[PDB]
Amino acid sequence: QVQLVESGGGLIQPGGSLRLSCAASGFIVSSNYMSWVRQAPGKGLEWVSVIYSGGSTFYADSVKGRFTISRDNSKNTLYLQMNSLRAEDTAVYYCARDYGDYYFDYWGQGTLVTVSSASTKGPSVFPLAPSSKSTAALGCLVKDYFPEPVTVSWNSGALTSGVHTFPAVLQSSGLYSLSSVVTVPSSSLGTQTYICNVNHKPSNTKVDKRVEPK
Amino acid sequence: EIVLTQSPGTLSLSPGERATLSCRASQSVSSSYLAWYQQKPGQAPRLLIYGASSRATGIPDRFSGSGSGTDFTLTISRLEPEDFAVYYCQQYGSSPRTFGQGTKVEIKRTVAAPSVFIFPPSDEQLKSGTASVVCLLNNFYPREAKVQWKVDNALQSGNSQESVTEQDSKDSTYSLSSTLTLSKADYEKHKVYACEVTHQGLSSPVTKSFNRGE
Repeated sequence: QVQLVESGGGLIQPGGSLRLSCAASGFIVSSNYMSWVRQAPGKGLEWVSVIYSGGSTFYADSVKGRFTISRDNSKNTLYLQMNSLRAEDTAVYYCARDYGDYYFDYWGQGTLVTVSSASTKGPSVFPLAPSSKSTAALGCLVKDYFPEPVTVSWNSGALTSGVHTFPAVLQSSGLYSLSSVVTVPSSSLGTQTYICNVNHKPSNTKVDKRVEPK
Repeated sequence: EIVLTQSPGTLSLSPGERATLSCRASQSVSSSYLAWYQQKPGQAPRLLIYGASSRATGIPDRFSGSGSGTDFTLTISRLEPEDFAVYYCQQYGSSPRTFGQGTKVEIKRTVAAPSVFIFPPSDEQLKSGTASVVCLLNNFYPREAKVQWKVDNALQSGNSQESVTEQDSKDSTYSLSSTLTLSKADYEKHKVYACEVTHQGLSSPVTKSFNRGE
């Protein structure tokens, strides 16, 4: 029941600073080797920073002198304090419990850091209404938001089977768009209400959109 | 620096087949100090194997590791549909610790043709000046599919974007969305909107269409 829970990511301007946190359970951060590992979109795993049980720290060349790994014994938490951020720092950042100085044996869930000077923007949400031209398919078009990610649920998590939420595509505007679709029994349309719940944390936007036949 | 070269770069096999992944090191890796990780799409990596051959606690028995020196092997004895992922090796016989570049494992299944659905733009979107028409290809295999848009039988170019899901963990299919983006004024000048789909599971291409206003 080791757990590592990450927070702190999101949008930050180039040149800015940002602090990531990793709250541990099941073991003591202070008595353990722990690391931060990042993964740029579409690329492999790159170790960024390690702290030994005894407090020694080490850094990748690309971050030495501007990132600091640290720990709070009191809160059993690991931190990564980042500075002078640049677009090449955009990545998912993972914290990990290492087994000694050897391998990474428990990982946090990851947190996306997006380094960009563009403003946040929450999405518009449009119905993809089921008709005869869609077993019946219906969905929600989630258009023109920045940065990633959005999360989409259906009927507040009650509806999971048959849902496909597509990867976001970058439009030429510089804003993202995706669709989330679900297939449901045709008999249901009259009776069952279908609501997509669209949450965009970077903009503190939550939109609920009812999808019904036209 | 020990460079780890993984092969093959991509591997596509059916459930029940044996999968063999290789990791070769530019120099000897001491004491069998090599680990393997599985990264499913959108998730954190998880440790599979440490010390070349030791299965980590809780990992299914179909995963095993072997090797020494400069050649290490991760085997999946009998693939399961949930085993699509990128698999990474990592050495800790020398400093700096390094990862391989990954092997992507894809799960093959028998040919499945897409069901095709089409969704007109919603009246709410038209109010704001743009029109998105969405074509959905649901639950098909293999991934490769061609989608062509016709407006009043005129082939469209440059105004559509596609997105494909990750493989379904149960049934190993894909789904695909194609979105045609038009100005409101352009959408209202034309009547027939059509998505034409070519896929090897279809005997002949399939056209799904609607008339604006119906």
